[PDB]
Amino acid sequence: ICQDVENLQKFVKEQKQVQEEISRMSSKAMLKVQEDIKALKQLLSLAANG
Amino acid sequence: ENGEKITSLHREVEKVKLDQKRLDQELDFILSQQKELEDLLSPLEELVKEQS
Repeated sequence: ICQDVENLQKFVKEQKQVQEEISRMSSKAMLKVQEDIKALKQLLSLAANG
Repeated sequence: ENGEKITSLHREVEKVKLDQKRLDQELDFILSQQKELEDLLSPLEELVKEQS
């Protein structure tokens, strides 16, 4: 049994690591995009009006 | 949501390039009307120093 808790907390925690891992990983790259396509669309309107 | 815009961006972009091409080669040709209609206003410099 107390082999036991040595492992389970270990597999659980191993998992929290991945949770951290995702947490480390987070977006600005994404936020960037809408701004750009919103911007490119506008230049296209230029060229078109030109 | 952004991808879609991207789409009608692609769209309407290559129809802008259908545009310009066209207007491009147009300008050649309005341009060529200007090299011909010119050589030959004269060679209309014969026909008019002859009359002279």
